[PDB]
Amino acid sequence: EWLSSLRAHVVRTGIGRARAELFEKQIVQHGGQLCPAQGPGVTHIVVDEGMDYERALRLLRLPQLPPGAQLVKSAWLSLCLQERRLVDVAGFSIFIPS
Amino acid sequence: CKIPALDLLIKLLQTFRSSRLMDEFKIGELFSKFYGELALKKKIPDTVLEKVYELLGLLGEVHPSEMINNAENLFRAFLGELKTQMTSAVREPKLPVLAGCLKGLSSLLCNFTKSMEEDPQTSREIFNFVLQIDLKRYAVPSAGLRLFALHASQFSTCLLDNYVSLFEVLLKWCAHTNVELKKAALSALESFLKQVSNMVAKNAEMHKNKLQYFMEQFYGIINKELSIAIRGYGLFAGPCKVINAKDVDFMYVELIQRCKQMFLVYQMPSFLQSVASVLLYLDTVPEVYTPVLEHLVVMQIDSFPQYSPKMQLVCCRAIVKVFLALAAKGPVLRNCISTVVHQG
Amino acid sequence: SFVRYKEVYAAAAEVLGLILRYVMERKNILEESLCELVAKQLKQHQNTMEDKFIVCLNKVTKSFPPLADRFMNAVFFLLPKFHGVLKTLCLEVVLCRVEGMTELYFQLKSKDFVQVMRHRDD
Amino acid sequence: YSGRDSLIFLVDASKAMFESQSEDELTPFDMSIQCIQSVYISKIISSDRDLLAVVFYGTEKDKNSVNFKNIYVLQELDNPGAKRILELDQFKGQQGQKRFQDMMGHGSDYSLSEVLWVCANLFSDVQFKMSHKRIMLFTNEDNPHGNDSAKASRARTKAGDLRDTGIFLDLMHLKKPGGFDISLFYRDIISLRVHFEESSKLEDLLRKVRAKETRKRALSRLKLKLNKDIVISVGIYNLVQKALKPPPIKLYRETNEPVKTKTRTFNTSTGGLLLPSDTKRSQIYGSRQIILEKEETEELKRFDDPGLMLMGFKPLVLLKKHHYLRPSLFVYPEESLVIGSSTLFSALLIKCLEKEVAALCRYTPRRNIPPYFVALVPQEEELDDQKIQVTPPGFQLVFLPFADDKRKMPFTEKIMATPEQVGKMKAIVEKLRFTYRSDSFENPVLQQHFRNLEALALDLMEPEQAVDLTLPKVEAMNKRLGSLVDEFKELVYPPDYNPEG
Amino acid sequence: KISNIFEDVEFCVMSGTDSQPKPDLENRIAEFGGYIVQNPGPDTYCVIAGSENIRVKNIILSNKHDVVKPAWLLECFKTKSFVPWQPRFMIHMCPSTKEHFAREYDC
Amino acid sequence: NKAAVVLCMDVGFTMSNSIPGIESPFEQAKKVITMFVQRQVFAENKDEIALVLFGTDGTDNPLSGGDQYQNITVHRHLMLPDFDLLEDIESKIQPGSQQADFLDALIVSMDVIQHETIGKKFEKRHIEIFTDLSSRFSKSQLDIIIHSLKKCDISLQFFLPFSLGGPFRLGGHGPSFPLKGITEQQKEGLEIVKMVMISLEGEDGLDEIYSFSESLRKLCVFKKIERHSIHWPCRLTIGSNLSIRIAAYKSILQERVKKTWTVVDAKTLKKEDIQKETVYCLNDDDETEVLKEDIIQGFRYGSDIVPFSKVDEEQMKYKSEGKCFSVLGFCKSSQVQRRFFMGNQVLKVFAARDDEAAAVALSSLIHALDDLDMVAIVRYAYDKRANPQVGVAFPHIKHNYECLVYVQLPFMEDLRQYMFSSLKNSKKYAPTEAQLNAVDALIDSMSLAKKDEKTDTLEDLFPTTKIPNPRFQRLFQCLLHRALHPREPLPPIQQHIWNMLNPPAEVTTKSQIPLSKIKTLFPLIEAKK
Amino acid sequence: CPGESLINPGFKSKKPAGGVDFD
DNA sequence: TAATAATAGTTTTTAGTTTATTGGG
DNA sequence: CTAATAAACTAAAAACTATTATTAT
Repeated sequence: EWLSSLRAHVVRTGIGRARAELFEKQIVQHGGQLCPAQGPGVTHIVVDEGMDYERALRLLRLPQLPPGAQLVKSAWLSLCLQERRLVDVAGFSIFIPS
Repeated sequence: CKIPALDLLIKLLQTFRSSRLMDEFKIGELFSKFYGELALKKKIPDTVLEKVYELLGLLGEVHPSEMINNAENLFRAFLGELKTQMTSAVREPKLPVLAGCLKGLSSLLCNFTKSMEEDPQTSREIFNFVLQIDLKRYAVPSAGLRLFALHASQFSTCLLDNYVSLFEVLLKWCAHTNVELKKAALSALESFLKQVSNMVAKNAEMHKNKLQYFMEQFYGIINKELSIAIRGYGLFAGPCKVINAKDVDFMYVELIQRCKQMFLVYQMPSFLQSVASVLLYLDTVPEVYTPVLEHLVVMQIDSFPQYSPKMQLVCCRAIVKVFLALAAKGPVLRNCISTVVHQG
Repeated sequence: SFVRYKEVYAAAAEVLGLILRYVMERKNILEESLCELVAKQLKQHQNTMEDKFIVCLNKVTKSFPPLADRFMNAVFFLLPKFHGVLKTLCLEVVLCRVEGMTELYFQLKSKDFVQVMRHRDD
Repeated sequence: YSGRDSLIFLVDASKAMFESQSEDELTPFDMSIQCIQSVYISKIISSDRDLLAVVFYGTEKDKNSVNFKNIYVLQELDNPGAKRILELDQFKGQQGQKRFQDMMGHGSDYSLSEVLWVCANLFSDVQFKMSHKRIMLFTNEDNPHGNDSAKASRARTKAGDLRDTGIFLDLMHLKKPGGFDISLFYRDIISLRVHFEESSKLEDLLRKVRAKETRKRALSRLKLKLNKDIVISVGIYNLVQKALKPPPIKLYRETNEPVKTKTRTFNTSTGGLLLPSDTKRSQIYGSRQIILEKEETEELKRFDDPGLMLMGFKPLVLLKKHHYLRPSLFVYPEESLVIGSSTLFSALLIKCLEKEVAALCRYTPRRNIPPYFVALVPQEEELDDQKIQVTPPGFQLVFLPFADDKRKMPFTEKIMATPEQVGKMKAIVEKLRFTYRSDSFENPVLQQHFRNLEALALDLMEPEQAVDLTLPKVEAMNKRLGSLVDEFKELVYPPDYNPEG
Repeated sequence: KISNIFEDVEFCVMSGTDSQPKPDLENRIAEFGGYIVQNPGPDTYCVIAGSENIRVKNIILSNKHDVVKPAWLLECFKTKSFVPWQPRFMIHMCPSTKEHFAREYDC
Repeated sequence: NKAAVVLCMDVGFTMSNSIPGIESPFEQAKKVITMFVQRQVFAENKDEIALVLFGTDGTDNPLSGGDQYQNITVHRHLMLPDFDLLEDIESKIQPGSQQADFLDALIVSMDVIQHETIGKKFEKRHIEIFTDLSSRFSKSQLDIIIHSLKKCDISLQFFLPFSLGGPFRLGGHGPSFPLKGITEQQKEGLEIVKMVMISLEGEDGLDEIYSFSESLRKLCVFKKIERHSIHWPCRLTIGSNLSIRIAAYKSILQERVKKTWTVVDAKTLKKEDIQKETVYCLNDDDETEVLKEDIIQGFRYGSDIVPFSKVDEEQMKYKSEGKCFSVLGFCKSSQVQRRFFMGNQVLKVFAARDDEAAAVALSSLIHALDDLDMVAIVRYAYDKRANPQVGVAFPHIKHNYECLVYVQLPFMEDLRQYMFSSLKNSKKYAPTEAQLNAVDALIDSMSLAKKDEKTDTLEDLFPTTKIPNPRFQRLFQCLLHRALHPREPLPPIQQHIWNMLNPPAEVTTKSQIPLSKIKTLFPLIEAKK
Repeated sequence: CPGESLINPGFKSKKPAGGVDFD
């Protein structure tokens, strides 16, 4: 239940459907409860590797990024999955132009 | 995926070469996409499109933690592709550029992530050792020898074996066509001799290798390869300092005698680097040769014209080396430098 | 006829062209039979690959223009088939038509000379 | 080899082709349109790789780069497409000819030299490996330019020019109430009956032809070794290949563009993307499963280099002919790498035909493939009435089963029957004998696949009916035999036992 | 778009060649802001039908959709209105549309 | 179903003696039993195995009573073999130091077969015996063994190191044992086993006896436990008023292993962590993901691809009508040629089982076809799902019965045509007469059949139809090598595999001289590969 | 050339599939 | 100082799965 | 009380061009 401190969001775009549902069930089992990205309380946003800030904005119809939501890739969460404890999002954060 | 992939790949290569220290803001993510599409099982792309292998090598960036973490996955993928392909006796010895791909890859990656603490070391070392014809092209041999020249420091500590085989294979590589192959072979020679010099400096049982290789080669000299052995003979004096310290200034005496013999071509810089190395080893100098030393070096300075830029830079590096070597003995330093600059 | 190395049939073409141009030093023509003989030995076994056709016509008409008389239409057919110096060779073979200007303007309308001469090469 | 082919079609614009002596009969224009559509669809089915064009002349308008008057090209030399089929289809019929006369000119004077020139020009405008020449024409008039004898002279001059430049033409008879009367202007300018009628080879064009006819291609370049060092150039072919439906072309729902396929493997517990190196071949035999990698799996599959090594000689009668495993192959001698191998092939075929013995030979088709044992069956060259080969010369390739390939059969005994019944169905078979011919049995199921395919492609009003030949005409045989079948039923079966359960 | 009614209700614009051509219909649909497809879909509520041929036979046997004549679409275009559904521009129809017509009188 | 089969082997030293120049019967028996065990284990059939071993240094038998039933040790009863049995076979099977009589071991084997058959259905019982017959024995219970066989009807197959009746080949073509190497005890045991097997079966039973070397060359070792595959119960169709119920069987088929290699993680070593998937996205519109139900097939019609669905095709395609199978026409057997025999597999068709009237009718048909040299073209459909096929069937009478064999035939679309040169006119490749005679001599020295004396039959130096696939054997060898020792590289193609794979060297040596003759008489040159 | 496919050079002409004709 | 020899890139079989399709017990 | 299996399906490798670096001086 080490992931119970995570209220993140998963994006179907860029993530395989089997991969997406696997990540969903993994985060739910470890206590992590998903929330809508455009809503508040988003710890992280599960996107693909090659996501762009403006591309994500127009994909989710967000004029601005949600507060506290980090545009992180699936590699970090998969990593935390095999070694069973959290890792920093460094090396997984996509740059946000001003 | 065709010729467009080829010249796009060279777009990326030259862009990495030229644009540095600034355009690195948006390069890690595209690297990750290329790594992802490499992992695609759909191996339709041609046997030339995989040069994205060596295009994985990034050196214009500080290389932050992202591909640092990716590096181990990178390395296992590379060794898997290697052990799949380069096995000449597994019925698929088809590597037109594949080995060169892995070469440029490892050259641009292993600059900063290697350690003398694993069996992976001897694994990739012997995989280099496996490197029979290329129809006077020899892209794979020149590639492997350039890699060895650039990373012999990271290939150290396990080359104690098969040194003799390395000797003759590099000697034979030093005599073919494709002048780039010879110069890569040369650079491999200096890298390897530097590594073995460090090894015998830290060795205790170096005498076996000494008697097996070095005096044999030096006496067997009795064109360019001869001068390569002149370099090696001049510089291997580490064990001579370690054991038979008299032999140090002994072989010094014979080599300066041969300097007089050749005194009265393209042989002078070899003698220059040799005397630089031995004076770095040497502590007490027979002063009778110091006027001979300054006379011969200023005559060498007079020979600076009728040289191509290659031996021009070689001899300038040699004169810097000898000037550094003579700096150990302060009075000798000042007197000799004053005499040589005045005469020159 | 043998096509393995360019020099063999190239030298053959140049010598045959010079013989045709200087048979008894132009004072007569009585070896015409050999002229259609060489034209035949060319067109048979050369009008099916045409790789050395252009170069051999070049090297024979460098001395003897009037031998193309059996081959204007043949060379016109092969005009839009190359991209490199082959195009230049066929163009200069056409240039050797210094005698037969019955009608060439419409042929070159049909073959689109203009984009060919857009191409940069001296 | 011979590369792409080009077929070009010419029809004059004149009122003669829009009219017929009998209005029940088609117009030459309309029959030409329907025939050209038929040959277009036949070629699309058969050998769509080649190049076709449509061009008209004699109109009130012209379409060509040369800007020769009334010379109107319609479709340039291109691989045929359904859009071409339909855009030539709407002009069929009475309304089709009416709308053609409306939007397109029809009926004017011209020259044959200029149309020949422009057709040769557009033929030259193709940058593909040409194989053959076919420039069709359609006219009911044999003297279209006899008014100007100079026009006839330049026309025959340009025909000589095309035949010099390796161009071949062909002429189609069109119906003429006065007789088409060939040799008036042809048989000399081109390369018999006056032909009041028209059907000379159009009937071969109208019949539907559906095939693929794979071109001349070697199956494998193979090197034969007798013992250890006898090198022979041999070429393997097949006279038969299983015909299959073309693969479906996966594509998008709405835009219908062909979607590319992405295939990848990723972790379950980790969730991350897997790697090809991590993939390991696994099989579970007994308790302990087997861990393996693919490369050494084909290395185990790798036994010997490709080649054919003679394993001896056996008379053709000793082998039991029912032993087959695959469609038989056919080898031909080669002289590509080895010179003189054909002499050896001739000598061995002559000697083996004299001695009627097969040649057992171990077979290895491709590298890292299991070897196999094949016997070489010689084949002679048989000609037809016109001395054209019907049985190719060379060697057939028969395949012999292993011990395991022979499935065990349940026990069966020998049961005898009355010779009276034997003679009875001897008479029965003699009643219904015929001679087999290989050119009369197709797969109508694939034909129906194609039929529906053009039905949907061209929006044909009906799904074209497959003319199946596999169904017997049971009524005919029952009429021929009749009271013999129940005679068999009484002779053999008990007169209370239905054949059903 | 300008119609503000062509939004939603996926239209299967593939059979409009009665007398008018194909492209003009979907160009005017897109000007009016309408959905475009040439095959049945879950969102495809209606399918236009011009000429009648084997695809109509398929949609009859595979009763996934109905037959809509282009007259209704032309009326919607000229009037800038959503003309309702009445049995004059129907040929084939879904069973659910059959009980929809059961509301009218029977069919 | 399950077959109660047990293998009995002596653990004496007579066969374990190191025979100079020839593999000892101990080693030959070990090779054959290893082959059988690996075949059975990797087939994973439901037939169990027990371990009965006589001549062992120990004595553990269910009927031990002193002197008799001695030196017999039983380790494992009739259970499914595992890799433990394989490692015991390669390890525990060693030269022994005790001798006894095999009759007691056979008695305890049949005793445990009878005892352990309760509680489990067995299709049949089997046992095979590997003895060198070079040990003194008492012919006491052999008749009692025969009597017990009469009241039990157990399948028996006999294999001995000596041949029943040269170059050193294992399973190939040569003498399995010289006729002089057998001792008097070997001949006595040969006579005893001959009369025993005659009493059990007879001449066919004598044919069931084979040699240690050549047992690997044939499937007759597996002949006792073979089971035929499924069949096709249908009805022959002649017009409308004539029909015969039939049960067609697949005679010859290129069999394929059921088991294929799966994919496991390098660390998890299981399929569970592995998750292969396929992705479809709009490549044109910037990799926009495409739903697996928003995806359509198509076909390249003309110079374009026409859009086309799937369900529409199957509802407009051709529809077959069940498992129809009807004769079509009547043609002479001379019209058809061997090269046109299509179809991957070979089908043997037979009537409904025990339908005597149908059998008599088809037999009369067979006789008429044979006398008329007659064949009939038949259209075949496996079921409504299958695409219907056509072909011809012919009758084949053996010495014991008559068989019907059906073969599929091609279409015009299947036919391929090409232009080939006339080699007769090829004056550039016309051989000389002396070269032709040399070729004839090479064929004679290389021919594999000589007209048998005193019999009109033709000898066959190469019975290759009874050689199974060696590829499977190499697969299974490397499989067991990896299973036992997943460390070292795989074994290569061992020489004895070639020995039952290659021709005998006698014909090769005969052809050596003519090989030189033609390679000298025929000049030739070759180009670089 | 007679006996060759007029629609396909290098290939023979093929007569339409007929089926059977009993005697 | 500037040539020609290896040499990939499309069809096209074909094995290698896979399946969804029966009756077996 | 649980199957080969025909067809479908993708994969993989050869064949035929196929210009394109590539040494000599």
